Amino acid sequence: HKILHRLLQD
Amino acid sequence: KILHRLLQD
Amino acid sequence: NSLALSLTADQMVSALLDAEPPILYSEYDPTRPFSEASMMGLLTNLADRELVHMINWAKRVPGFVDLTLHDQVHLLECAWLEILMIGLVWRSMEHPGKLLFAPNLLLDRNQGKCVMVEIFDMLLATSSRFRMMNLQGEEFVCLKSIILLNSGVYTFKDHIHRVLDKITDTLIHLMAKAGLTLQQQHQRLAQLLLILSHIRHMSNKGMEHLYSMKCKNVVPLSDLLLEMLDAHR
Amino acid sequence: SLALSLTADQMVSALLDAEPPILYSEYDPTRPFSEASMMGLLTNLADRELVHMINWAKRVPGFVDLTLHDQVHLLECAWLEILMIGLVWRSMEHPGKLLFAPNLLLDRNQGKCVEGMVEIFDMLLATSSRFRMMNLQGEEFVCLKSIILLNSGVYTFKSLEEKDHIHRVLDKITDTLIHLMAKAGLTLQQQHQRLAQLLLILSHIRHMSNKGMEHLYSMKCKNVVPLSDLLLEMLDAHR
Repeated sequence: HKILHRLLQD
Repeated sequence: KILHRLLQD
Repeated sequence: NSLALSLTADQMVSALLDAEPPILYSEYDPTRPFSEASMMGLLTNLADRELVHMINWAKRVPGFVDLTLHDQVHLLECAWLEILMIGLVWRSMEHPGKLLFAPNLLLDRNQGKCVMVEIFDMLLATSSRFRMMNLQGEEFVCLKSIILLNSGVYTFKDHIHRVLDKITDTLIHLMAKAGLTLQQQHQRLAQLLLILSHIRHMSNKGMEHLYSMKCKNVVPLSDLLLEMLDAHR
Repeated sequence: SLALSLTADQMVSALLDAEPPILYSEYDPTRPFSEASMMGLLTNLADRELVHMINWAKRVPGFVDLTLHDQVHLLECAWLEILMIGLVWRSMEHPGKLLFAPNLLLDRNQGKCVEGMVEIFDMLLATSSRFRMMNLQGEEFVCLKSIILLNSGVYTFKSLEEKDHIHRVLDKITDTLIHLMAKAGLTLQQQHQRLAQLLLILSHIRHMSNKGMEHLYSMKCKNVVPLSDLLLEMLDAHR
């Protein structure tokens, strides 16, 4: 649950 | 400073 | 197996050059006499937008995509302020005594007094050092990727260190190309890598300052910055 | 100056000869161990190590050429880094343990007695395991330790002629590190790779020192762990 996860997977 | 004195002696 | 280890030295340079993020702008109505809340607001808004490009720059660093998602998160969380600082320092080379945060945001050490004067002087000293060494853009992109992969690898490896050695070969290959002798090649390699220790020091002192602004609540920080900042406890 | 006239082997000879001794602590194994007693032991040891470190710095080539103000400055910012790399070096052959003294071996379990110390303990262990994997040599360790002394404060300084002299000594130590690796049979590609790996470790040592320095700044406010007058002057040099 981190914004960093989404930005790394986008 | 203690460091200053020790660097002199 | 990874793709970064098969790349030649020139293929490594071109891949890093092409991955360079863009130079973003600050807000255009300056009201140049800054306060503490306004200057920190401009810097926070700029750093938040740069972070989005850095995350996409990191994916394009050869070998970075081959790591697990958790490992990519750890490296970026530990190195993000170092990467912002070496970016800022590199932009400020041709402006001695000034920090080029953005093309419309050139600050001197007097401006740093509204908030971080000691961190300003350290950044200016690093930029002046890069200017004395005549740091080239091909060397800068190698240093910035070294920071990304090195700063957190000891806090977890064999893949990362193999990639780190690859960039080392690329740096030496760039110095032999510029005509430097053998002795000048490892001397310049050492000088560049020792500056990474000071960049690390500036990041640690800078992270301390940002933790104060959070408890001061002077400037609202974005949730992404709060997650990057909170990762340092 | 004699620093710029030393050969590679003469450089290694001077550095190896100036090595400080490994001191003992007042650790009593039978005596109970509180969080304040462990720190009292670590503070007492580090305070005595500082006296030897100051006399060791005098014997580092080029250091005595500097002004007295610059010697104070370099040691004020580097002293904890130098203590930490010495601790890491002594602990290479003790996996999972930090040899603070020959009679004081601690794993990360005992480090939990002090709050927040665990993270710093694990980073020191990881640095020690990295030296062990690289098979760091004693001739290379003394070079790295002297690099920390001359490098860690050179960018924290009108007449910067003394700053240029420090970089000439740093370059001579780089030549000495390369001369060591070529002597051990490494190729040119292997020499440059090992030189980079060693100097990148100094980045993590700076990180540990910074994190350690802020843990020490808080225990001073707690007033529970005794702090010597020299260490308080070294600690106040970073605040």
